[PDB]
Amino acid sequence: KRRKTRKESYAIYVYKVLKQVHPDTGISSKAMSIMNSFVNDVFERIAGEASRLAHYNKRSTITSREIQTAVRLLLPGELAKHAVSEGTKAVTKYTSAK
Amino acid sequence: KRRKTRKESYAIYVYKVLKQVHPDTGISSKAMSIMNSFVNDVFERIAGEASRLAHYNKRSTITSREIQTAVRLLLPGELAKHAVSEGTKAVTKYTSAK
Amino acid sequence: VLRDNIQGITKPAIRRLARRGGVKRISGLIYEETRGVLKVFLENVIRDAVTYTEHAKRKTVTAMDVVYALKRQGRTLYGFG
Amino acid sequence: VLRDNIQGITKPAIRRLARRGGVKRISGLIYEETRGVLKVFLENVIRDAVTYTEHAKRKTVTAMDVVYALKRQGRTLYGFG
Amino acid sequence: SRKSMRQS
Amino acid sequence: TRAKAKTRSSRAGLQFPVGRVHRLLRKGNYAERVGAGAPVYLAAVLEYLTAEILELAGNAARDNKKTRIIPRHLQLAVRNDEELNKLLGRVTIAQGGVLPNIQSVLLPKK
Amino acid sequence: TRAKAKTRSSRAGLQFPVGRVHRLLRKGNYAERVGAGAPVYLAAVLEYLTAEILELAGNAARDNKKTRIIPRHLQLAVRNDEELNKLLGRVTIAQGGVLPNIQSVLLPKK
Amino acid sequence: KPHRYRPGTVALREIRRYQKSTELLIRKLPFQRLVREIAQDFKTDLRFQSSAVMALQEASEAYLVALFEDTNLCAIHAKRVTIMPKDIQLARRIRGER
Amino acid sequence: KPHRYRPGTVALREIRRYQKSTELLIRKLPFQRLVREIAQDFKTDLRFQSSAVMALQEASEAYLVALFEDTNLCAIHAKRVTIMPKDIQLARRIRGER
Repeated sequence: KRRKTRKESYAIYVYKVLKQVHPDTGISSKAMSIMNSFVNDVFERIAGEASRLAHYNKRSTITSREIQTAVRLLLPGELAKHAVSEGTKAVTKYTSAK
Repeated sequence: KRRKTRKESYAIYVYKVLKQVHPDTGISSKAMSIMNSFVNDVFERIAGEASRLAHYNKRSTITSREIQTAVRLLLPGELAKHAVSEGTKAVTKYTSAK
Repeated sequence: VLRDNIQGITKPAIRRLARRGGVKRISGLIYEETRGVLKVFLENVIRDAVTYTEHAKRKTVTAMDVVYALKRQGRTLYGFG
Repeated sequence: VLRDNIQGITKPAIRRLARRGGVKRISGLIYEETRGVLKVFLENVIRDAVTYTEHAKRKTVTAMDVVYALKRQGRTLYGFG
Repeated sequence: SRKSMRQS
Repeated sequence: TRAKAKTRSSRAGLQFPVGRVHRLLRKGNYAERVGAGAPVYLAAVLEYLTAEILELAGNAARDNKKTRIIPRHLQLAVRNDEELNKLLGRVTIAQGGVLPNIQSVLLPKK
Repeated sequence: TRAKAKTRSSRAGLQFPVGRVHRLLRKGNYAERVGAGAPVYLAAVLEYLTAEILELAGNAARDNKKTRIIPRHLQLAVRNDEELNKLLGRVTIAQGGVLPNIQSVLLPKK
Repeated sequence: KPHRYRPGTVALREIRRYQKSTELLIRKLPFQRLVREIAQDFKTDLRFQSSAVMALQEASEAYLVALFEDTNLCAIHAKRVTIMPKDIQLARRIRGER
Repeated sequence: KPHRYRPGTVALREIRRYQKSTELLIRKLPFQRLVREIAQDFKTDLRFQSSAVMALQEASEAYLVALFEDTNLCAIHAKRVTIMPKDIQLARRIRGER
C-alpha cells in the first residue's frame, strides 16, 4: 500500500486549453506526454534565453521584458508577435487586478 | 584622466601556458583574444552541462564528479580521457596539500 | 555476450525505412552503409546515456537518460518524459 | 536612406569567395542566388543583433551583440570578445 | 469558444 | 481575518499555473531574482503556444474522423505549419510518422 | 598572525586561476552551491585544452617560419587535429582562413 | 499469364503505405539485442528500461528516415532514381557528420 | 601570338591563392552599406561599431565559403565541375535552412 510519489505535469492545463479550443475533442496519454514535453522544452528555452539576457546586461532579476525579448528571439515571426501580445495582455490584466 | 574599468581576461594564464609549452613562441593580440573566447566558451559549456547534471539528479552542489561527467560528455575521445586524468591529478594534489 | 547483432536490421527493415523516407529504388550496397551509420549513431547515443546513468550511480539505463542524451546531440525527443 | 546595396557584393567578390571554397567553375546564375542567401543570413543575424541591442536600451549595435546573435544561431565566432 | 487570429 | 485565496492565473486570466512557473523559475538556477510579471508572461506564452498546437491537432483529428488527439495528429499539425515546423525543427515526436511527400520525378510518366 | 597567502592555483600545480573560476561558478547561476574541487578540476581541464591548442599553434607557426602565433596558426591547429576540429566544429575563427583543399576531380589531367 | 506489376508500382504503394503508417519499422528484439551489444562495450551488466529501448528505437528510426530523405534528394540531384552509398556519404558530409 | 593560359589553370591558381590567404574577400564599404540597409528595416537611426561590422563580415564570409564548399561537393556529385543554383539549393536543403 505504498502510494506513488507526486509527479507534477501540465496535463490538467493542457486539457483545459484543449477544451477551450476544441470542446468535443480528446487527447491520448502519449499525446498528452508529448504536449507536456513540449511545454517543458519551451519553458527551458525561454528561461535560459532570459537568464543569458540578464547576464549579458549585468542584471540580477528576470523581469517581464527579459521574457519578452527571449520570446522575440526564439519564436518565428507571427508566433512571436502573437505570443508577445498575449503576454502583455495577461501582464496588464494581472497588474490591473492586483 | 580616469583609468578604464578593469576587464578580466585569461591573457596572462594563456601566456604562461604558452611559455611552458613553447618558451620562444609569442602570441598576437587577435590570437590572444581568440584563446580567451575559446576558454570562455569551454567554461560556459562545461558549467552548463554540470548544472544540467545536478538538476537531473536533484542535487544542489556542483562538485568534481559533476564537472568530470560534463567533461566526459563534451570532450571527444582522447581529449576527454586526458582532461579527466589531468583534472583528477590536480584535485588529488590540491586535497593532498590542504 | 552478444555478437553479430547488427545483422538483425534485415534488408526488408531497411527497405521499409527507405520507403517511409520516399526512396523508390534501393541499391544492394545501401544496407551495409545504413547498418554502419545506424551503429555509429546508436554508439554515440548509448555512450552518452551510459555516462548519464553512471553519473546517477544507477545500473539501469532509464528513458530519461536516453532523452537527455538525444537532447545533448540536438535531437530532442518528445513522448518519454 | 540606403537602397540597392546588395549589388555592392560584386561578381569578383563572389568569385573570390567561391575560389576560397574550392570552386573551379562558376555559373552565371550563381551570383544572384549567393546574394539572396547572403541577404537572408544577414537579415537573420542583424535581426537578432538589433533585438539584443534594443533589450539593452542602446542605439549602437555592438560587437558583443553580433557575437551573441551568432552564438544563438549556432555559429560561434572567436576573436571579437 | 477560443479562436486565434493567426489562422484568421 | 484573511482574504479569500485567488490564484495568480485567475488574476491574469490564464489557464497555465503562474505559481508553478514562478516556483520553477526561482528553483531553476536562472537568476538570483525573478520579477512578479515574468511568470505571468511566460504562462501566457506557454498557453498561447499550447492553444495553437492543440487547435491545429484538433483540426487534423477532425480531418482524420477522430475525436481524440494522437501523436500522429500532433506531428501533422507541427509539420504542416511553417512557423511551428521551424520552432520544432530539431524535435522528434514519438509515433508521429512522416508527412506524405513523394518527389515528382519518382511518379509514373502518365 | 595569519599564515602567508598561497593561491589555490599553486596548491593544485595549475597556471589557470582557481579562485576566479570558483567565483565565476558561484556568480554564474549554475547551482545553489559549488564544491571545493570543482574549480580545481575545471581549471585543470581548461589548462590542458589551452596547452594542447597552444602547442599545435606553435608547431604551425614554426612550420610557417613565424615566432608569433596568429589566427591562421590557430585555425590550422584546430582544423588539423581531429578531436579539436570536432570540439570546435561549429566555431568560426576570425582571420583564420581555410585549409588548402582542392578536389582531385578539379586537378589537371597530369 | 500470372499478373505482375511493373517495376515501381509496388514501391510507390509501399511508400504511400509507410508514410500513412506510424508504427516502428524495425523489429523490437533485434534492435534491443543490438542496443545491449553496443552498450556492452561501455559498461558491463547493464540493464535497460523498456521505455529507454523504445525511445532509442524511435530516435534511430527518425534519424534513418531523415537520412534516407536526404539521400533520395541527393540521388535525384545526380539525375538518378536509385540511392547509392555515395549519396548517403554526400548527405552526411553536407550535414556535418563525417 | 600572345600567351594565354588554358581555361582552368588561372582558376586553380586563384583557388590556391585565396586558400593560402586569410584577408577578407568582400569590400568593406559595400558590405557596411548593405548591413546598414538591412538594419534600417529593423530599427531606425541605428549606429554600428566598427568591430560589429568586422565580425558580421567575418561570419558572412565564413558562411559563404562553407556554403560554396558544400555547393562544389554537390556539383562534383552530379559529375560536373560547374556550380549551379540547384547545387546551392540542394546544399541548403540538406543543411536544413530551406
